[PDB]
Amino acid sequence: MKIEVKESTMVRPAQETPGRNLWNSNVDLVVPNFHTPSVYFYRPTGSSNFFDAKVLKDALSRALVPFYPMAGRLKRDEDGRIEIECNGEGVLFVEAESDGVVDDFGDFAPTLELRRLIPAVDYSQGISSYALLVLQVTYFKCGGVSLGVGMRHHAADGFSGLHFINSWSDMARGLDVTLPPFIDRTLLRARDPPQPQFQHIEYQPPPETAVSIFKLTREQISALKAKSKEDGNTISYSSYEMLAGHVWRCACKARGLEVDQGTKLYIATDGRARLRPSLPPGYFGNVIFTATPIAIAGDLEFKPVWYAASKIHDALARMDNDYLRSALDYLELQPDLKALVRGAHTFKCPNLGITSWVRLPIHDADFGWGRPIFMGPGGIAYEGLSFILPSPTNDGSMSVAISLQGEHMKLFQSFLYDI
Amino acid sequence: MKIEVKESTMVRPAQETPGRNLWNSNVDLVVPNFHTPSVYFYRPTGSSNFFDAKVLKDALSRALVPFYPMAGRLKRDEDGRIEIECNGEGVLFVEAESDGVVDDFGDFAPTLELRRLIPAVDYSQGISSYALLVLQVTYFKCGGVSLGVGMRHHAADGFSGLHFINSWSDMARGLDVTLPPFIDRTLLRARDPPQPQFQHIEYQPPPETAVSIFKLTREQISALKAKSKEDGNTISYSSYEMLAGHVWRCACKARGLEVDQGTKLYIATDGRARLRPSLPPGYFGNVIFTATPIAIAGDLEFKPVWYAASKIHDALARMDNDYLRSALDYLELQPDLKALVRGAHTFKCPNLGITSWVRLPIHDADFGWGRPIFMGPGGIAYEGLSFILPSPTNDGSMSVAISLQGEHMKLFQSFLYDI
Repeated sequence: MKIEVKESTMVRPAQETPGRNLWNSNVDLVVPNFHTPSVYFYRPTGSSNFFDAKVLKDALSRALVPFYPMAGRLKRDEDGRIEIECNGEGVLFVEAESDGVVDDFGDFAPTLELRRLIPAVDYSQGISSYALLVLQVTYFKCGGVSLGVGMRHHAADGFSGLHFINSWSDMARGLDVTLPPFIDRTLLRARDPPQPQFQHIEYQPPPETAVSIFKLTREQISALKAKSKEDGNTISYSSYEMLAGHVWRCACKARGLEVDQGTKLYIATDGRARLRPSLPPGYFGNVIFTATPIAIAGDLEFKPVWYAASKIHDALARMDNDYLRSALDYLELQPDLKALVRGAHTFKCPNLGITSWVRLPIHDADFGWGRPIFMGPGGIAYEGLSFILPSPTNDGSMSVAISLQGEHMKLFQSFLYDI
Repeated sequence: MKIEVKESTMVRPAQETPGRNLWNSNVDLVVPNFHTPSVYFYRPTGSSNFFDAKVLKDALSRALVPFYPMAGRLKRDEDGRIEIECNGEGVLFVEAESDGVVDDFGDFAPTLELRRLIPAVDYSQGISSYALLVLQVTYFKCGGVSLGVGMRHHAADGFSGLHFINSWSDMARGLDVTLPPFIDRTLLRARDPPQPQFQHIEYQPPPETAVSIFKLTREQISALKAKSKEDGNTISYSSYEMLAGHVWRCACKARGLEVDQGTKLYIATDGRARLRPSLPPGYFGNVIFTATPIAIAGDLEFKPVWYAASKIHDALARMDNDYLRSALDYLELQPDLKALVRGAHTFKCPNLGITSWVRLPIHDADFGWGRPIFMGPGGIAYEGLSFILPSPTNDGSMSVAISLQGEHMKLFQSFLYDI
């Protein structure tokens, strides 16, 4: 069902904010143009002012005071490096309406259908033209509402963007920001001189699509974790390791790769706790590093799930302060950072990528009318990319959203639920 | 030219040696039946008693006193585990003669031709039948001599077998053993209870042939090491890392693997210095562990040699005391150790294996008539296996002995000398 635009506003900060050219660290620069957009769904409560646009716009405005750089624009320094000009220009807030309803979306799988709930940007007018944040509220025929979110990635990672949405929602409820952002990315300066200690494969470029979401209950996760006993393995891995291993292996098995073929899994990892000393709480920026375990598909399939899990485990444990400092230094010495961005090539078969939203507060956005019944990626831009979502109800379950070739999706599902 | 057997003797220790059932550690058990056999070549000196068989047999006899278990036989304990029965039965010493000459062997490449200089064993009569050590001295028409050596691997690794040959040669010169062997493999007991910390892929079984030797001078090794600067890499690797990387990559490139294909390199590594506390000097046994770096052939080829070198570097640095203790414990928990032996499957294309004799005293065997002009593997049992040899003259050069499919050998050579 078509989606009509009712109203559009460039929401500026509630009062004047200070100016500043906000320096971008190397991990702020090695990101795609835009974050994976996100979508929330809420159910009507009966209340007459359910998601009152005015209440929201004002709330947005007030939130953009402590989070001022979010109202900024991308510009370049003397050296061609990208920085955020804190000019207070603001964020785009769009009011839309649909003749269809919320159940029309079913399982909320991140198909193309969902992109229509986030606004489309003209990222073809120069880098200073467009907003860092676009927000869309869509009003539904059965009283339901979706909030849709697009954030240009140079502004911040998912952890920091969500810090902002959440704080916006607190403000709607007449609260102040519980934890004010700390704004200074120079804490991620490379060392001088830059002296890398590893090779960083994660950053060296290689020289009909279906999308689905599959729920796994608390009991299936638990059964799945228990497979760590198979063939007398004595080492326990976490639920995440086993489930991410299981996803990798199901993808390999369903894609039908040969025994002797290589598969790289790309894993996104939050540096916030790994760094020493650790960042200030509410650090506003990007802090995602990448672990890339590598395997022969023969091994992954023909060994128990715990093998795949063990590769994910090793790769992640390696991501300590030394590795991350080294990766900052590695990036410092590279001639062109945008050359190193992972495109549609990176995840095509036989490779894969997996992001976990499990530790993200994706469900804390209560604007005064309750928590969302779902929050998820609003569209998947590439085949071979998958997301893992905690339960909107804290009932131990988890979903796997993933895009593959449509041919592989039937076997993929078959193998996922073989527990 | 045919090789005729003149005389055969089962050389027992010079006097009575003590009895003992010598326990085998887990790394003593996860070895093939026989070591790669070795061959030495010496030039005539003019002396009338050049390699006098009698002088040698007596010397052997005297050496087998401190190294008594070498004169032993394999037997099994109550549990079916293999141990060495120290019964003094002795070592086979064979005297042969050839109508051909030493130059007939040319570059000394480990072809089938060289197997004929080591005696053939009847390893088809039960495990107590045959000797642990067989030695052959061949006398040549131009006055030259080859010593050929076969050692059943349960007895010891190359480091320990060479400790023995060398000590034998000292004794021929009327010297005693410079460093007496320490005999007790219980220093490599697994922990109780056994608690592995890693998965040990090295030990989990997968579920027309040419042989050549290529010399690389001190200057080519040196040029090759210098390639570590390419594309602004700031990390230096050793000569060994770069040359082993280079060998791996040349093999991949010459075999003509696809971009997306996996290649495992198997690397033999001496645990003697890595363990904490370190073994006693002259430790008599096996102490070889295995590092297995893994790659996509696309990356190896299409990146500079230093990438391949960096994988070998990481894999080797991981081999610390914790990893080795963990690998002992891993083996303790496995139901069948002979199941885990690397066969002809392990090294076939697209995989490879590389052993380095660079730190081995392969040239110290002077029996009173000088050091050998060559020492090397006397035959290569599998395609995909390669050896690296230090210079018989300490002139900085190194050779690469390797077996491949004959088709790949021409390109292999081409790519090896592209420096």
